[PDB]
Amino acid sequence: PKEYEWVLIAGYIIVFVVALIGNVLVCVAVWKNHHMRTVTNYFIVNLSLADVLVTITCLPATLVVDITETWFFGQSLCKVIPYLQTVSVSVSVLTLSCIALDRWYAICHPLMFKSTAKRARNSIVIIWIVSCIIMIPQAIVMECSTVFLFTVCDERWGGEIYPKMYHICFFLVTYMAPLCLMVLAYLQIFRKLWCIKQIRARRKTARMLMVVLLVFAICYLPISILNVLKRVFGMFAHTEDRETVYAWFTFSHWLVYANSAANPIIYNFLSGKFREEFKAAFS
Amino acid sequence: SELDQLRQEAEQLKNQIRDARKACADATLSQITNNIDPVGRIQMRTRRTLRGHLAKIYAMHWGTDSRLLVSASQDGKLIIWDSYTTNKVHAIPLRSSWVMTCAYAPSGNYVACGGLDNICSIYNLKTREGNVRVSRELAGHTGYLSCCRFLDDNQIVTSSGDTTCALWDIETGQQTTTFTGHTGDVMSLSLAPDTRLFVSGACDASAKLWDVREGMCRQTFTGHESDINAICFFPNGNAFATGSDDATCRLFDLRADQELMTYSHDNIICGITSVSFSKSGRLLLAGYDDFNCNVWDALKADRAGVLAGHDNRVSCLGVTDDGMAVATGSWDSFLKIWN
Amino acid sequence: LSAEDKAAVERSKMIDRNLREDGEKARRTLRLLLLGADNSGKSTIVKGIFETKFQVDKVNFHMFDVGGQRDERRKWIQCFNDVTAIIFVVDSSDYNRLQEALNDFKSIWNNRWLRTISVILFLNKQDLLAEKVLAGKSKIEDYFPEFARYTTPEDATPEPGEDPRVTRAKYFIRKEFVDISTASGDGRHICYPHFTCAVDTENARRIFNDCKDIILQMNLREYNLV
Amino acid sequence: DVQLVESGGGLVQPGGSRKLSCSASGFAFSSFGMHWVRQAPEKGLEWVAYISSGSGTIYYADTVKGRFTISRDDPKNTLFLQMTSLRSEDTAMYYCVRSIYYYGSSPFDFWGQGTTLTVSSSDIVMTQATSSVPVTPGESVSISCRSSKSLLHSNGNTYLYWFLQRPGQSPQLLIYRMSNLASGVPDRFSGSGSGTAFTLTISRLEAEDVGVYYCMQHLEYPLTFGAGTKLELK
Amino acid sequence: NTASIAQARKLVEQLKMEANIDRIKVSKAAADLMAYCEAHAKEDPLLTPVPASENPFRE
Ligand SMILES: COC(=O)N1CCC[C@H](NS(C)(=O)=O)[C@@H]1CO[C@H]1CC[C@@H](c2ccccc2)CC1
Repeated sequence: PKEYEWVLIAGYIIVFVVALIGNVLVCVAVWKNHHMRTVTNYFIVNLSLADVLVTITCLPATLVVDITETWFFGQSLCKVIPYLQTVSVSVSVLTLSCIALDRWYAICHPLMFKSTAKRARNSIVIIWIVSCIIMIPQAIVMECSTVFLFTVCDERWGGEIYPKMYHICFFLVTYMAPLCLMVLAYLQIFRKLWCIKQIRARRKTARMLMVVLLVFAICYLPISILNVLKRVFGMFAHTEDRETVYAWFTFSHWLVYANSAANPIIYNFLSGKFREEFKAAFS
Repeated sequence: SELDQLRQEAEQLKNQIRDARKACADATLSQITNNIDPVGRIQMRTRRTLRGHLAKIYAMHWGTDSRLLVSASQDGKLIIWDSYTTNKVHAIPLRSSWVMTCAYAPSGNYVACGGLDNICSIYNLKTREGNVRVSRELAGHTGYLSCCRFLDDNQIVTSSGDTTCALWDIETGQQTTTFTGHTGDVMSLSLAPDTRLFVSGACDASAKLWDVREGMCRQTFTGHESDINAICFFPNGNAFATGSDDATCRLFDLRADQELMTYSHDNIICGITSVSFSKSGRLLLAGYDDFNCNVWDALKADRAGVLAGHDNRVSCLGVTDDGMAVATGSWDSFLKIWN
Repeated sequence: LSAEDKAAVERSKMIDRNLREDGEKARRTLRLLLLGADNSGKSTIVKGIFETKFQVDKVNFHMFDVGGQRDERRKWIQCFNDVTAIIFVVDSSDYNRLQEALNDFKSIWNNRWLRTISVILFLNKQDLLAEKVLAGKSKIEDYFPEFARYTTPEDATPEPGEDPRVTRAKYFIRKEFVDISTASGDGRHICYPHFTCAVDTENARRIFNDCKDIILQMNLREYNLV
Repeated sequence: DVQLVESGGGLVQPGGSRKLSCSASGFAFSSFGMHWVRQAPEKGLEWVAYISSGSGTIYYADTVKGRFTISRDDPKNTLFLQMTSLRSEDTAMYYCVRSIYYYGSSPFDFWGQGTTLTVSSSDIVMTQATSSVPVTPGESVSISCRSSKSLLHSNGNTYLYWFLQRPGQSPQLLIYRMSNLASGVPDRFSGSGSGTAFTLTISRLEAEDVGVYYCMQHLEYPLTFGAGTKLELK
Repeated sequence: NTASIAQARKLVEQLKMEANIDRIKVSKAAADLMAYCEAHAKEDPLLTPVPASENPFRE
């Protein structure tokens, strides 16, 4: 491969530290402060909980599997841990999409008042339910196999059409529809805002809103594209140099991990009102 | 011109009454209480939270059975709380949503409210029809009402924003007595435990004692810096404390005709919204604009404790006749019972 | 719990449901505050305390015209501090009371309980001002020493393009209110100047648009988009 | 102004059907729960069913559970009772009772006229002390009731009720929770007692106090009545 | 001025009644207030903590 072992390990541990610290600080600030508990912060707390779950569960196991092609866990753990991993990823993505939709409602249609606490709770529970119900295939089609020496979890399917259809459904529910929703909402917001100090700060807000969509798309494109190519197109079936594909998977996982670390920062931590509210809550 | 003579006579009267007050001031309350064991630290905890209001709460009044409540909000709803079980016994809609006062009759049959409509409405709670009806709409005030009290379920004392108070006859609805003498808007009322004397504060930094039977002002106290917001008698009925917008509470005595104590702190620069006394009068409670209510000691003029937990302006306070509970309304639509 | 207690809890649940429904219906609307001096046409801006209800684009409003109470307004203004916006109407035709209007506007703008409420200005009686300054009998400079050295900002608001002295006069009067508003406030609330004729009826749309911006600004601040 | 009129009488063969209707007027019907109380000519009052406010919780008696249907129509201010699987036991007098429950409410203050239904051919048990005792006006007569279980709840409220039935007239509420006199009842009646022993005390009797007295419990469903004490003028 | 005359009469009547009455000294008034506080300090629940067995607002 490449001489990237120590730097990759340092990057992974840095992502772990920053994500965990940011999420716990946001959660503690919202839980302790009483002037911050609102509809716009309920989704933030949901995102922070999902990101904590992501960093706790899939970070160590994924790093270990990427470093060494060995699964150090039993059948029950192989059946359960991927379920939690992918449902956390899905609920995080759906939370991002719903935040984008809520912001679009708050901006483009302010007169028709929505985004009540009841509506936010209903959206959260529907997101959790849909993620859990869609991830049951991943729960049940996970098996561990011993190769003569080697032990890695792999999916066994009763046919060559069921895995392809399920994984195209996975792609369209995890990237296609959420990405379209977010890009449509943010394009509408950008149009309504951009198209004299008030206008300058409004354009600043518009650009800071667009960069969130940009970073989400950049950090979740590679994993989705590689998963699609590997699963439904049958690519990388008979590979001689598994080092290249494993390095690509490690890089895509690290991109997802960096996005999960950055989200608690990029949505609210750098905003002035939230920053001063956090300072008042703690200091 | 008689104006100069009358002004000089008034100035002479003020000087001689100041000298007379100075003559009786042979001691100070803070020095007399220096030898008494302090109240110490008091830690009261919220016991119940009465949710259901969806707008700013402006007034509250404990029931005489020490269990029922009345709360008024700009939502336009009057809600009676079973304080032990937090159940809403009644929900009374209001024709005018801008209400700044409420009152619960001593007999419990009637409840009153009023505000920026110049009408003091009376609701009959206990009727055989099963609902809550409008008994009397009391009109005659030319200003917004500030506080209403029930006097033996047959007489009603109202103070409005036209610098006057009145006594009403509920059965006929005509004013049996009108109290005049204030120059600023009257903001509070309080009936003494004898149900024979009452005082009112106004937006003039002046508190005046009125004889309700004769209708002519008996006493007058001055010394606050800004508008008066709330007044309550001491339980013994011979003294009363007032709360003003200049971030201080002053304790007045009816017999001594003097200020007796100043309740203020260097860190407190906010207005005062409501004042109440404990069962014994040892504890003085005040609802400030820093979203919290302090617990003053009526004899030591110190802060025995602080009541916090409201994330908006504290609007109304009250201590039940049993002395076992304190309800503190606020502008976040939440009533909290502290004991 | 006994049978009486269970039935009482059921009654309380029904009461709470009714209260929630009523609160939702109340929250689906916008409320404003109407203020101004005498002879300002506050009651005809939109065509105990007078209340007016109008609906624009499936959004209904409530104007609380206060005339029952006397000039004393410092103490009961606390009630109208959660309203969407405040409509401040000025009779700009009469130059004698403009200083009183400026002083009155400044107090409301700097009011402690009104520190987060946007104020909408309606400089009424534009036609009366136009004819009054066209006659030339009364000159604004007699009352305002700053009117002489003030110059037109070379922006033409009216389409027909009348006498620029009228345009210069209108902009200067509007500039006074704008400067008073922008002297302080920290940017939490902003002013929305307007020029309304006595017979003008295009006022609800201006109110509707201004309320839309105010709610949009409120959402931007609360949604941490700043 | 409070009126309750019933309908649905006549003669019915066993196994048939009939619809009863209690019409309510003069009060807020939607805010009042309603009950059905059955009285046999030679037995006394007996509970049947109960409908809460706004068609809430519904309770039925054990002996009639699954055979009756009770319906409420708030816009029409009328009660509906469906009679199915008729038998000879159901030949009795049926009343509809107003009811309301809050902190200080009177839950049995009003009773309907009643309707006549003739058919051609655990629980808490309360025993009345006596069925017939002669009286003379001007003196005091005390009536006692007993219960198979203590009626004092953990909240301090006991749920004994006293009902007086004029000869040929619907029963009325005298005292609720053994200590509070209903509105309109003269201050000659009193009640006391603790645990399972209770007494009803009348200061001085008049010509209007001739009737049958019933003791009722409202601790837990189903509701039960006493046998009844009848006072005879002498 | 009638208002000035009315004000003067109100002041003279009020202040004559106040002066020619048993104005209690400040020390004696404070003693009375202290005595009332001490007397009812054994009956006011908020000052003397009460066990939860008697408190009706227990959770
Ligand atoms: C190819 O990656 C996988 O699809 N995985 C699923 C099963 C667990 C696998 N890790 S494992 C064998 O238990 O150690 C692996 C890791 O999934 C975590 C959570 C999901 C993330 C994601 C996946 C697709 C699209 C968008 C995001 C990737 C990281």
